[PDB]
Amino acid sequence: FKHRTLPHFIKDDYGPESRGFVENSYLAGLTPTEFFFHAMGGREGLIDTAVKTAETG
Amino acid sequence: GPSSQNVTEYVVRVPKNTTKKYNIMAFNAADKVNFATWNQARLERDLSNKPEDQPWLLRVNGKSGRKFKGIKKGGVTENTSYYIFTQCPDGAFEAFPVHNWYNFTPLA
Amino acid sequence: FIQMSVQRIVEDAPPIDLQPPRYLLKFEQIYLSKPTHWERDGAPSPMMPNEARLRNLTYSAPLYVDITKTVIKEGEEQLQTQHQKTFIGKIPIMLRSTYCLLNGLTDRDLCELNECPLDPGGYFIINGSEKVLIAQEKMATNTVYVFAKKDSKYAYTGECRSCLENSSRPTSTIWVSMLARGGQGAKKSAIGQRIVATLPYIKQEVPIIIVFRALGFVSDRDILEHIIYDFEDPEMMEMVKPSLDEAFVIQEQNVALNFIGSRGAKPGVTKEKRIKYAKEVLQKEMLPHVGVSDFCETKKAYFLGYMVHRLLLAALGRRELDDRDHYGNKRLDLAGPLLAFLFRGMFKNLLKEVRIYAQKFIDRGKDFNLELAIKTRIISDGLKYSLATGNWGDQKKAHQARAGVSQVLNRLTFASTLSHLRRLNSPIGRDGKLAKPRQLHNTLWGMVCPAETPEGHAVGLVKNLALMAYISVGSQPSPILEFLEEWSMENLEEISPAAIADATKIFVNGCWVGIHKDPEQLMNTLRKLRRQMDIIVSEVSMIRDIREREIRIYTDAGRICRPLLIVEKQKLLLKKRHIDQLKEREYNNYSWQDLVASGVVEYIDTLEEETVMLAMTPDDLQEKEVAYCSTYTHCEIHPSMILGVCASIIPFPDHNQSPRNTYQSAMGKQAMG
Amino acid sequence: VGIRFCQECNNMLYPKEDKENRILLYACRNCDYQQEADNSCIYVNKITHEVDELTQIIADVSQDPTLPRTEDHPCQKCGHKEAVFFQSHSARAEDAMRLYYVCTAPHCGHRWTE
Amino acid sequence: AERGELDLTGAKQNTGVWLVKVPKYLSQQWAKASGRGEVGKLRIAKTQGRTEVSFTLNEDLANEHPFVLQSVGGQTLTVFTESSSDKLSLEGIVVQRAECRPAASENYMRLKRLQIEESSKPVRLSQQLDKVVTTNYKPVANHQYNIEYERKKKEDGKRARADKQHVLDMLFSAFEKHQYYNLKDLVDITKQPVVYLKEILKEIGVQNVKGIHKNTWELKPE
Amino acid sequence: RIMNSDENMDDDVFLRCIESNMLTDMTLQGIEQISKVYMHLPQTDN
Ligand SMILES: [Zn+2]
Ligand SMILES: [Zn+2]
Repeated sequence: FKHRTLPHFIKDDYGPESRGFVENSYLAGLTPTEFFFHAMGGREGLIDTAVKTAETG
Repeated sequence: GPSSQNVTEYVVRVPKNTTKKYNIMAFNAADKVNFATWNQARLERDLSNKPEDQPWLLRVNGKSGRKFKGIKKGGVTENTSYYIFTQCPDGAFEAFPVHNWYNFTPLA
Repeated sequence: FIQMSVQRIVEDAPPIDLQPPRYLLKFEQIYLSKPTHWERDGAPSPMMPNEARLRNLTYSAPLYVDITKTVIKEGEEQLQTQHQKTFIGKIPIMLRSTYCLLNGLTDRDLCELNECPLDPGGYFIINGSEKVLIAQEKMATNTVYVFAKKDSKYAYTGECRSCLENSSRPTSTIWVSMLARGGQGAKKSAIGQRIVATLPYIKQEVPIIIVFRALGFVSDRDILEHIIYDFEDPEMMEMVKPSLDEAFVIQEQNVALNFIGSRGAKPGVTKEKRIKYAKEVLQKEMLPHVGVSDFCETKKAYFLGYMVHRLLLAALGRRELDDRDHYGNKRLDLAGPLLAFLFRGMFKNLLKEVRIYAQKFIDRGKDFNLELAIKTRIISDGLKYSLATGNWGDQKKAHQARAGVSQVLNRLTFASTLSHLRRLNSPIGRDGKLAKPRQLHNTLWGMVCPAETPEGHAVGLVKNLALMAYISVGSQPSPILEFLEEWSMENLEEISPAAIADATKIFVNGCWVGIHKDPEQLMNTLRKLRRQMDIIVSEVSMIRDIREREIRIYTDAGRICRPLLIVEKQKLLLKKRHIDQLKEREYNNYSWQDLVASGVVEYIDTLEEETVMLAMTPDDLQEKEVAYCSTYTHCEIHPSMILGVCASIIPFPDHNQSPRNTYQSAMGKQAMG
Repeated sequence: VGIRFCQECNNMLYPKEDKENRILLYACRNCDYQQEADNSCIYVNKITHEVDELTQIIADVSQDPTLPRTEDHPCQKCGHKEAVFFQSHSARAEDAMRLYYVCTAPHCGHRWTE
Repeated sequence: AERGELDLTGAKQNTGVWLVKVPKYLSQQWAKASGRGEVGKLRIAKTQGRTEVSFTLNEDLANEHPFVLQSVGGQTLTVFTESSSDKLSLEGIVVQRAECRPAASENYMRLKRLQIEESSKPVRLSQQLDKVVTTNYKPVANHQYNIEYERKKKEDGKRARADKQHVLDMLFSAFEKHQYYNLKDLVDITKQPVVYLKEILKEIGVQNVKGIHKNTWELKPE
Repeated sequence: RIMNSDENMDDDVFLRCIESNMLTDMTLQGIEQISKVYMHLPQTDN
């Protein structure tokens, strides 16, 4: 967003929880805002593998 | 003063006919044209377009004493009609319809 | 598409006056009938959707029109005549619509025709098959975007794709560039970069001051007040100075029109044709969304000035560049805005061949007959072809069309059917290695499912939308404009360009339509009208950015919405009185619609979602304390509605690793049931 | 440092030099209207670009519901004890983590850095 | 006294006029000027800090409108006329502009609804038909064909050719006016067969391309 | 100032050209193409 990561924070928040630090464990479950950032990381990690095969072959 | 005390009431009429079409002849206020300097004027539709749509050509104080070109506005009664309100000797008001808007500008 | 978008196409079509005498033809009204099948011996009968599947039929409905014909020979009489309900063609029908045979039936009758009461509908039956249309993404139109191509001669660039209210087959686009600084030369090193423009339908680049003078405004005190709105700014005026130096020798209107008129699709041999040619291209192809009439050319000057005033702000570093993948700059093409685009190119093609049949038939001077002029196989086989095969074009145009639309419905399991009728598609290539159109963007919160996407070569190119996401359908900006003018909004013509520095430019649907001097009271007056639905419908978005000092309003189709809960000072507006009467919809006639019309929920677009402050849960974020914020404006219903259809059947999905949730959502689509 | 417009044809007045009294004359290139220069300087180029954005931020930003607020720093010109602060949000972001404030009292609009 | 001559009298008299913007619905009421042309009453009250002007409708015309004064600054205007005798006259210069607005008599929403009442019909909607209308009729002779047949029976080309020399009177006749004529122009005069007409044309003349195809015959220069 | 030997194409535009030419083609120090040079001492045996 503009000066935000999600519409649930106030502008120019640089704290740890507001920019991706997931402080729970997979046994205690994640909160929604952490679920979303986790999805982002997973998505980029998923695209790189799709590229690598064709390139190396 | 009166402009600060002149309470009054006057009748308004809107005649269904007129002996002449009424138009607006706008002028640049920054130019501050002295109308007194206008001894005479000529007024003709512009010849570049070689009638009712024609832009006006105004020649004041001779052919080159003063000259302006008037360009018609896009609309005049597209949502609201414009009226000319004139004071009569009986104090009553007379309203005249604005047929068209022409924009007049100075010409080197 | 079938109540409004088809009536407007035939109604807004040029008559075919043709010729001695001459003739008239114009179309008035369109009708439709229920889908019908013509038996082998010519006896009609309504076809039910089941026989269409068994006998490999097609589910379509016939189309009529009223035509009136007047002969004009000034033969002391104007003879007119009309032929009403003339056959034209056949249109496919989407199942369960308002024009299907299954509209508004009860389960006792749906089972009697051998139909499933749980079938959702929303697909076509074409030659037995079941086709579904995929919503295509598209860059938003009628707005200014500022990018920076770091490879070519340009140091900055602007864009504006314009289309005049669903009436043009193409969409004219215009750039406003600015040349690079490090131009190796001992001449322009001192003056600097020159603002250039690349108009459509011309070969060569054009300086901006030239195209400004072609609209009048030859003086340089009048040009530099459309582009710079306050003359106490020396830093900007210095930047526009080297733009005048090259357009200094050409200093009058007619020679300017010749300059741009010299390089077109046809170089003019004479002079008057160039001055004619340059007149309309600068009048009907430049910014058609502002106004296409030959009058009102002061508006095309202001907007072209705002387009340039915004390009300089991006060079002084006062405003950030626009984002390409920001999901507030995208629109979606559903079945409506897709079949209407395909119906224009086949109605013009039907009128282009009534002439060819009339002229060949009127030179011999015999007479005219129209029931034999209409080639009915144009519209019938035109739609049915492109839907059945997918390429979004024509039959002899199997090479110039966009492919991948209109694929076959998936009927493997019931949750693979629903996940097919709700699917987007970004039209970029399927093998490009650029990651930025594939990665997950922050603006997809609550409107596109974050976990559900296929692997392989199409990662992140097709996407499914979330559960409560709602796409708008469109409306006419007429009733808001008539309210704005009566709420103290100065038009553009009747104002002085010096009363523009401390005013908030008011846009509506992309068009600059005035200014205002007290915006904060206008805004919370526009809003409390929408909350209770008097003049403004609930799907318009109204943005106000305090810093750039303007106000935008949208009414078009393609924007994506989702409902939220309205919050006053620090308490929800949903009192208990709304719940104990909402658990009784069965015999009370109180439902979702009576909830929107009472001002407790509200649809929030993506653009509007940047001027809002959300709370994720009431009982926990709206308690007075040493608190994060205190000016919450909205609240979510349940944060579990950010997932798609195939990803909301996973138990405890917030305990798994992320790539795992992507696999199952692409794997529960092929489970037997 | 500013700009000069002709008084007859409303165009851009260029600077010129006359070899008689050693004074800067501003001339036009459509007509030849003339006048002398009062500051006798033409070009200036600021490369430091250390413009303090206290001259560019607007007073109505205190109507934004998405900005943080404070009870610590009160306003000086009016004594109100509630402010709203933010960052530069512009270019020149090399060492740009200052914190400009704006008073939130109606019709005060006082701005100040720290 | 000339058409392009403009009277400057008004201007030179410094004649002043007033300019007022009026809504169309009111203006539509005004096209129905009560009786001859009576239409109401303007009321003007000026106080120390408030000058109030308003107009009230004629009781007849009816079967408070406050004024908003507008600036004529930036553009000082004048009024010029065209008589029904097409004479041209400048009546005056505009000394005031104003707008008639509603006040405490209507809410914005239903006022917008009143505009909606003014144009309240729905533009060409697509209606729903019942069953299917007849499309194919049973006509015997197409109407267009019958009109052509009647015209043909009027004239038959199969004419006779006696006293053939007379054409030449008509052909030469035409040939003196223009040196050459397209075969089609000659046919427009002689209704006899072209082959036989070409023999008559070839007998007394020769055909030149004249340079742009177009079979064209001319009298021999001898 | 310019060398006055030239005064016995306008000198103002020439002076602006020279001003806009010297601040980019200065060549104070270093080699033309290398732009940024860092500095550190390693800890590895590499
Ligand atoms: Zn000048
Ligand atoms: Zn204060």
